Amino acid sequence: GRGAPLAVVHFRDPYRYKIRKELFIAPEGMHTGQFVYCGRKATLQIGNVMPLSQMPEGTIICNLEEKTGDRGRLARTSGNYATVIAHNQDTKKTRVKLPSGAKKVVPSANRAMVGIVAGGGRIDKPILKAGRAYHKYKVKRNSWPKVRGVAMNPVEHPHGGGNHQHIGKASTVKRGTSAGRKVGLIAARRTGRIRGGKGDS
Amino acid sequence: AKRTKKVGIVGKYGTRYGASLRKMVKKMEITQHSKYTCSFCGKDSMKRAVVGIWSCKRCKRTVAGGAWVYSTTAAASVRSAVRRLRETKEQ
Amino acid sequence: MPREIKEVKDFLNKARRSDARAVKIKKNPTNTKFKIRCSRFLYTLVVQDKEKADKIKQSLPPGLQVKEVK
Amino acid sequence: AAHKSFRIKQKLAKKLKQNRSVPQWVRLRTGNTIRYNAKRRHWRRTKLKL
Amino acid sequence: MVQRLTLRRRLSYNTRSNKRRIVRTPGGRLVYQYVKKNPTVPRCGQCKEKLHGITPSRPSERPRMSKRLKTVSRTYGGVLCHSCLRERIVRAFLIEEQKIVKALKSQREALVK
Amino acid sequence: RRLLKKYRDSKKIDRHLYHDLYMKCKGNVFKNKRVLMEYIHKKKAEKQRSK
RNA sequence: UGGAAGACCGAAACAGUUCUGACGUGCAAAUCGAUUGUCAGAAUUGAGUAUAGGGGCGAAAGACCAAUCGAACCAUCUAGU
RNA sequence: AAUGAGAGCCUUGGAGGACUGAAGUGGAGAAGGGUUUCGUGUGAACAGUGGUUGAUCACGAGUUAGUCGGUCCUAAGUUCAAGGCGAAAGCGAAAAUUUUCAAGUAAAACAUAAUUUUGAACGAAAGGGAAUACGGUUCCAAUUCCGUAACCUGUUGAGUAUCCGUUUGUUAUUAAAUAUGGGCCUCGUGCUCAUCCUGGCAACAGGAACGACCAUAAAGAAGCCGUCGAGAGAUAUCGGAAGAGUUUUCUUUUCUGUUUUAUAGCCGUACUACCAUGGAAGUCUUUCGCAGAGAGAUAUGGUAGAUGGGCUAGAAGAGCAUGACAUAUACUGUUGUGUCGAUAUUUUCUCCUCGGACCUUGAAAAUUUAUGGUGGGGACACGCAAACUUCUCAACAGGCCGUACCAAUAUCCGCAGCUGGUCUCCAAGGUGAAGAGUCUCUAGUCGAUAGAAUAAUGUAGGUAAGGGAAGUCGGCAAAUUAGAUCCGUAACUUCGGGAUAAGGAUUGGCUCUGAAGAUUGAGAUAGUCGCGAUUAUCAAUUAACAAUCAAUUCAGAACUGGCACGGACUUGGGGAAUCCGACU
RNA sequence: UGAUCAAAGUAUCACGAGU
RNA sequence: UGCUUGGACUACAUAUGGUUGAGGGUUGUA
Repeated sequence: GRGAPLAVVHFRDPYRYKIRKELFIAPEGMHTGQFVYCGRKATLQIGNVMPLSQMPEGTIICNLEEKTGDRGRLARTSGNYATVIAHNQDTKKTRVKLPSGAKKVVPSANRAMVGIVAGGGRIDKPILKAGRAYHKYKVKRNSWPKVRGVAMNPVEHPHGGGNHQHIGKASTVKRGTSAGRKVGLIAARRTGRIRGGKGDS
Repeated sequence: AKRTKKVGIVGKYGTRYGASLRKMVKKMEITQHSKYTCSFCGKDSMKRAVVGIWSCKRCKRTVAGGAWVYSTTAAASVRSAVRRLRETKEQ
Repeated sequence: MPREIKEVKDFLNKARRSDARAVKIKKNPTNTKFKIRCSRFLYTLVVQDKEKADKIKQSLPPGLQVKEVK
Repeated sequence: AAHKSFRIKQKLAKKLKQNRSVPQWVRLRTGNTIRYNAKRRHWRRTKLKL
Repeated sequence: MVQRLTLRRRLSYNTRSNKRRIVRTPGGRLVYQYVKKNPTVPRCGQCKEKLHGITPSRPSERPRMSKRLKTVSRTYGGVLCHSCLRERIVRAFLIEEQKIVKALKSQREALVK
Repeated sequence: RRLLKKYRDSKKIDRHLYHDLYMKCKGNVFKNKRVLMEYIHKKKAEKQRSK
């Protein structure tokens, strides 16, 4: 239920004389047996993890911490990557572009693995059978093949109902409309075909 | 016999699931199951174990890769880019 | 009676043991076998010769009880 | 069941004792209401059930 | 026909710990006995290529067995893969050897500054 | 293939020839038992004439 | 040669298409016959186990939740009016 | 036939028609039942009928385990001690915070000194899993009683490198000497070294030959389908110890009978993996299926799992099977014989080596072991030794709870001995593609209240000239069609299908013939001893070389019958359009 | 693609006991 | 010691007494 494979990477524990193995998120070009070096004083090599001050801008990173020591919140799933866009010298921040095209500013102490997370493009295969859609879901959780609430009855959904055939009100519903009126297009700024040049400025 | 000119591998899916979808399948199911050159053994003995993981039958060096392809198009560019920035920072 | 003793000399060593209160002797027209009960291996020597079998009956130590299955 | 837990076996065992027809000399007592053992549990008439 | 077969165990089901091999029992009665899963060879586990000289037993039968049967006498009897043990002596040797070459080069460079 | 196997030890045909023949076991042209040796002997014979 | 597929014919299996058949104070508070769908997988299912009432669950019929569901059952308010 | 008051069933033999038809109405178990099991007595009530008999009614008996389950363990998941919150209870709560709530030492000096953060537990009689077999025995019980033989765990005793440098013995040789070293002194038993195993190049071999302690790995540990390799039991079939049956005729025929345990020792393949030799090109080796080879193939020589089988111990001319003898006989004793092949089918399973499929990639925990490392102790050679020894044998102990039978048209749940529902294990012959249907054998039934009539009307099953859907809401019901092999095969199409399109041919029996496999052997010559025996040589021979053994497949040809030929059974009517949802 | 625990070292004092 | 049987004990919250403790809370002797 994670499309991206993980690496079991085993280290010395510098505190007790024992091997402690931790699960990192496997970047492409991470072959078993490559030495990975996790550090401030690290060479920029795939999959070394380095605090973001150390990597020159336009380096791509995976597994990036939003707060230093929060163990790598971002870019965990297949082919997503953040790019270091540069730095704000005052209050030691490295600014990144998130895989949403959203740009966010993060402290430079934040560690990130130089990488593009393996089995990407997981998306490319269309499917063909809904047996495989079932098989995907039964690993993950009970994400039901989505029964249309129109098809139902008005007790069951506010959208179902009908001699004829409707939602009957804009499926576009407020943020403030309070649960369970959030059947649909929850605060749609614009609805109807996205025309054009998508990518944030 | 070249039994089927058009379908090749997508003849498993036969009549079901519309021709345009079946053309897309043909490329991907060729790239997966295909023996790739292992950079670490120089032998073409690398086959797809599972979705993102390619194990070389000999040397047993198991490499992380793209889901259908050992090297995804993004990756090649990715790896060259980081490498080039590495040179300028050092000297 | 799980353990086989092919060799006469070893069977006799087991005859003078702290254990082996009981022996069974059977003279069979198929195969004449000398059985010694130590409770969990009972050991058996099969003397195939039959001439050797008549003489091997004593060398059995006398303090040991023998069942003379005819 | 078929191999009954010990607690069950004790309860059933007591129940087997109950299934006996009253000694007929007890029926002859002065102000003896007891004609019969009448709580005779015959297994396919009255279970124990539930 | 001949002689049909009865479950000695109350575990009726074809479940993994219930497998039955057919045995001509001496009275000719032909009755089933219950067979334990055939033990899978302990693996050489850095490349899982099945340990020579090391007995396959259901794990809790390796203290009901002699200590010598579980063992190949040299360093990394079970743990490492024989062929892979030549590799792993070599690997360690080289990492250590060429580090000394690096260390000697740095020492000389410091003096000669 | 087993016919070729026996022949390999005796030594009648060269290893080279056996390979070509072994690949022709698979892929029909040696249809019966009877076809295979008639071909072997013709191959041998054609080589004897050239030699 | 090989042996893929929520493939097809059809058993075990599951379901219940049509006869608007038998039965319909029956064997049965849903059975029986004929006929028939499907049967290697979004299959069939047991045990353990979770979800409980204006709630759940629902491949969604307002269906089902112990012969009971357009809001279970049980007691009480309640000999309610 | 027997018995009784009465007997179609139910009481029952013998007999006789059949039934289910080994995917069971059989033989076991779980879930369930709760005395229902079984003997005896046996009447009324009950068995919608009778009923002497029963799952009834009355009276007794019966379910014995260290090794099978429960137990133990964890899973999904749960019970709950918290800081809290609640009206409290409790939390349709997993809250989980709680000095060190934590696990801890065969450890001592200076915060003793290392590490280590929900305590706790329950939760599967199908998951995981300490360890039992065979025969006999009850009315009713057995992997359980008994007999006999094992196996595990805990614990307890003995043994398991060592006898040397040296030497008693021997003038020496030599031997005890597992293997001892070096030097001195005329010499020495004088100085004196070791001894927590050995061998193999390796793959790795073995009976033991430092658990104190750390880390690390493996086992436990896992879907589905397909095929291969190998086995067990069933099956097919021949001979030969036996019996039975048929025997008008024919039949060495038909049926049946020929068995081998846990456990241990040795052997140990197909397969695979690995090692040594060696260096392949002219691609080789090779699978059914294409996997490997300068990451070392082929080949040659080995090694290893004990995978599967063999032979022995087990096994008292055992036990047990078969046919006889003794005693009317029982009980019991005695007499032989228990054996030789062939095959792949699996109307079955197990196990090995593999692969297909996947936006599925196919448990966890207890538990067990392995290896590296750091202590220490044992560190005398006249050699004593020892060794949680995760050794080899023997001693003792192993508690707690369950165990009958039923598992279904009569022991379950439905008011019921109710055509209902209710999970699985077990696998005979023939036909055949089938674990199909059908018949049969074994096992189990023959109870479904019956007899006589066998009306109508039914129900359930069929047939019907000639016409052939005119019927009807509507081809509904019914029929045609069906398997196989061969020939032929459209519209349309997403090129995969449509397709078994349509449309045609043919199918028995008997008698021949061909094709399709396995294995060694011949042939020719020479020497020796009396065609026989012993020894030596060589490649061709080679498509069945020939010979023999195997076991059926696919094809072709006659003869032949009254069109009889998928003869039972199995088993699509077809085509042309339209509406609708893509599809399962 | 591999292993790290037992502070060795160095320095200063203790430099006691037994023979 | 081993093996085996019987009795009595071993919940939690909490007060007090008991003694061990403890914190760069904080005081003092040095």
